[PDB]
Amino acid sequence: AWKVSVDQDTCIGDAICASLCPDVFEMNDEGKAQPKVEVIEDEELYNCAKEAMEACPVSAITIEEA
Amino acid sequence: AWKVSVDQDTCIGDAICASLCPDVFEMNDEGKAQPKVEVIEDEELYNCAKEAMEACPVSAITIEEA
Ligand code: F3S
Ligand code: F3S
Ligand SMILES: [Co+3]
Ligand SMILES: [Co+3]
Ligand SMILES: [Co+3]
Ligand SMILES: [Co+3]
Repeated sequence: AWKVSVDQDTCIGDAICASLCPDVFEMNDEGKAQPKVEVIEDEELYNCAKEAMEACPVSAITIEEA
Repeated sequence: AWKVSVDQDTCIGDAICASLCPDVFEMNDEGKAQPKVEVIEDEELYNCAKEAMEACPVSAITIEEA
């Protein structure tokens, strides 16, 4: 499966990630992105998550595969 | 780009990873696997690293992308 993470230091609350993939990303109290789930198994959620990772203007998103 | 890592605690020195992807994995002095590279850009190397990750008997290998 997959695992998504957002570097809370890099993120600038652009929110383009939560826009493209609202099922995977959400805004926290610090006004930064944050993974919605701790695991992605569905191939479509993986597709928009990777779509978000590609869109983040500060490259705060990474995706791990196990 | 991709980044490979081996959990030093999980690894049991099966070495099937270095067998399949000898350009990515090597054995360290502690008898455990260790990525000999810090970044994979090439897709050929990416494939055998994903080949090894699925072959490792204790799931000590993970691949992250950015
Ligand atoms: S800046 Fe933060 S809010 Fe989303 S688009 Fe990049 S991870
Ligand atoms: S046990 Fe260690 S040596 Fe390779 S096959 Fe798994 S990472
Ligand atoms: Co909220
Ligand atoms: Co970019
Ligand atoms: Co040596
Ligand atoms: Co397995």
